[PDB]
Amino acid sequence: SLYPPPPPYVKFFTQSNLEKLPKYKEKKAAEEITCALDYLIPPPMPKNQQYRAFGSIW
Amino acid sequence: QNPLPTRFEVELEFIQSLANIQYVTYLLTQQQIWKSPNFKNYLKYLEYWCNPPYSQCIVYPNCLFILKLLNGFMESAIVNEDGLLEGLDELP
Repeated sequence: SLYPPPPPYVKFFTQSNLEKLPKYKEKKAAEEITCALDYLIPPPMPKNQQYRAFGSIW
Repeated sequence: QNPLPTRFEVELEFIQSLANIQYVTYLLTQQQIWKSPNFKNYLKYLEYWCNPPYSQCIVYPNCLFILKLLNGFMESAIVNEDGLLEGLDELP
């Protein structure tokens, strides 16, 4: 199977963790991964705009 | 050689692979990944790519459309007991 499996981060996406997310996001407002919940929050945009797409491939 | 990919890099690579219909198929007709809501929930989380500044990094635009379809389907999709996605049982 040359088809990869989904990213390891999937294990963190339990319904439990989803419930805890809203309060966690709040508390936060008051790579830096410290706990499971951090994975339910999109990673920050890199500075190098070289991640900006050169064009489309449809 | 480059160091191992970042989470941001891993997710950008992964969301974009969904632009390949066969691959999305190979997933849809998996077993294990639909037992638990994890994968389903992951795909909805990935819609973060559909808006700026994220979307401006997408080279394979179809993957966003397919994610959206894939996602809306999953809401009402009925999951068999084994993991089999019910609405697909007739197809290979």
